[PDB]
Amino acid sequence: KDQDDRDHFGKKRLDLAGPLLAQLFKTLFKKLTKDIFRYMQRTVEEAHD
Amino acid sequence: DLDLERSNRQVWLVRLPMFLAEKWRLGKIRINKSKITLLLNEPHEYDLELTKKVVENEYVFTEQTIPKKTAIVGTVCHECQVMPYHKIVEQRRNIVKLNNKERITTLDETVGVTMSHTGMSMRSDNSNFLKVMPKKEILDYLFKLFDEYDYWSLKGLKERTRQPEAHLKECLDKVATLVKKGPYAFKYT
Amino acid sequence: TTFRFCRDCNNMLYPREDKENNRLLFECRTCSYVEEAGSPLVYRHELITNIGETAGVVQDIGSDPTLPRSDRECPKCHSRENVFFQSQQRRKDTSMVLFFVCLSCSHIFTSDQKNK
Ligand SMILES: [Zn+2]
Ligand SMILES: [Zn+2]
Repeated sequence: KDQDDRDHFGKKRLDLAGPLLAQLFKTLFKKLTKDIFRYMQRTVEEAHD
Repeated sequence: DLDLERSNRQVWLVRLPMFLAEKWRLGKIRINKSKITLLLNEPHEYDLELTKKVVENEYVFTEQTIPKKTAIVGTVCHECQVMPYHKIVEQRRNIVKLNNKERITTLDETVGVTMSHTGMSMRSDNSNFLKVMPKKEILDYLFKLFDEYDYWSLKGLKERTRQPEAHLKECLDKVATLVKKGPYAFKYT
Repeated sequence: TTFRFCRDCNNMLYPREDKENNRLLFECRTCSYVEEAGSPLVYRHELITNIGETAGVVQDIGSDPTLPRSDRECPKCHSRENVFFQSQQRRKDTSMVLFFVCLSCSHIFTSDQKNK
C-alpha cells in the first residue's frame, strides 16, 4: 500500500459551535462540581449550616 | 470438589434479536428435512437456523482461592440463530430506528419569576441536608475512680462525675497522679 | 517460506538439524514436538517480486463502479466484458502493465507483450 495521505479531506473534521462549546462547557462544568464538592466538603468539614 | 454431573445434554444455542431477548428475561420445534422449522408458543412459526452445526470444546456449566458448587450440565450440540412472520418483524426491526430521548423543557415561565429564587430569596432549609460537689464525695468517687480503674480518663471520670466540674478535677488532683502521654495518660491512678 | 506450527504446542517449528540420520527436522523450542523436513529449502528472501499484481481480486471486482471497463476478449471466455487496473504493487519502480479481469470466467489476463 502507499503511505498514508494526511491531507485527504476525508480524514478531517470541523468543529462548529456545537463541539467547541461542548469542549468548553464541559471543563467549565467540572470546575463547577469540584468547587461545589469542596464547599460541600468544607462545610461538612466544619458542620456549617 | 467440582462435579462433572453428566455434561452430555445436546444443548442448542440460539442467537435472537432484542425483541426476542426482552421476551425471554413454551415452544414447538417443528423441524423438517434440513429445512428445520419450529413453532413458538403464542408466537410465529420461527424456524431454527443451522447457524453452526459442529461445536466442539464448548460446554454449559453452572455454579452456586475460594471454591464453589460447580455442575457441568450439557454440551453445545449445534448453534442456532433466530429466523424472524417477517412482515411485522421487518416492520419493527426497520422501525428499531424510531426511538430517541427528549429535548429540553425550555422554561415557559416569564423570565422574571424564575430568577426570583436564584438571588437573595431569603429562604433556606426547605430540604434537610447538611443542616447539622463535695470534696468528700468527689474524692470518694475519685478513690472509686482510682480503685475501679486506675486507667481512668477524665472523660470517663467527668461523665462518671455527673456533678460540678470543680470538685472532681481539683480536689482529686492531690492523691491521684495523671500522666499526659503514653498509655496510662490522663488516668487518675 | 511456508512456516510450520506445532500441535499440542501450536508454536512455530524451527528447523533442528539431524546429523545422524543426516537430514533436517523441525523442532519446537517450547514443546519438544518434532517432524521431518518436507523440503530441504529453508528460507527465501525475494528481492524483486511479482506478487500483489492481483491484490484482492475478489469475485466482486466486477461490481466496483469506479473501475474502468474495457472490451478485449478473454483468452478463455472469449467474452468481451472486463474490468482492468494497473498492478497493485504500490511501489515506484513498478511497471505499468495492465491486468484485466473478465466478468464471466473471472480469469485474469494481462495486456502484456514482453511476457505472458
Ligand atoms: Zn510445540
Ligand atoms: Zn474470460
